[PDB]
Amino acid sequence: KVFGRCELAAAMKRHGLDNYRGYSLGNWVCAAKFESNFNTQATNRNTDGSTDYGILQINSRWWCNDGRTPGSRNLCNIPCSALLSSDITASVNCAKKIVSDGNGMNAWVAWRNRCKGTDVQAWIRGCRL
Ligand SMILES: CC(=O)N[C@@H]1[C@@H](O)[C@H](O[C@@H]2O[C@H](CO)[C@@H](O[C@@H]3O[C@H](CO)[C@@H](O)[C@H](O)[C@H]3NC(C)=O)[C@H](O)[C@H]2NC(C)=O)[C@@H](CO)O[C@H]1O
Ligand code: NA
Repeated sequence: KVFGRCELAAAMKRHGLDNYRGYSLGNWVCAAKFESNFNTQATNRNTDGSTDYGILQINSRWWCNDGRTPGSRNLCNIPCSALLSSDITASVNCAKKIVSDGNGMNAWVAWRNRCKGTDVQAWIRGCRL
């Protein structure tokens, strides 16, 4: 499913991402926009052999199990396919775990390079939130 900007903003807020670990909702919408283009089915292979899954491109080296990343952890205890559902619940629970692991949202390269320090509030503009 390709979310609309405000549809994803409302889903993320309902799942408690608004202000989680101090990151305002616009940060999460911006991160998803540039990580997956709001596409829950986005998958992207890394050169180290891990894969990024879902709307927030969660990596299989550390967070989910996809069975093809030798030496990988599954700290969110979840199949990576569960991060692709039209329901973003699982991706959000795992992102909460990720952002609390030590480097915050710098875990998302697109967030660090494209969202960090910018006017992320623009991303929730117009949403009936
Ligand atoms: C959204 C996503 O999946 N992003 C991936 C990143 O999570 C990943 O970065 C590496 O993540 C692990 C887990 O967060 C980092 O480990 C932690 O390191 C810090 C110190 O920097 C320490 O506090 C923690 O103890 C330690 N946790 C564990 C469980 O060991 C690791 O350092 C991150 N690497 C870098 C370069 O920042 C990267 C790389 O796999 O991929 C993203 O896609
Ligand atoms: Na794994």
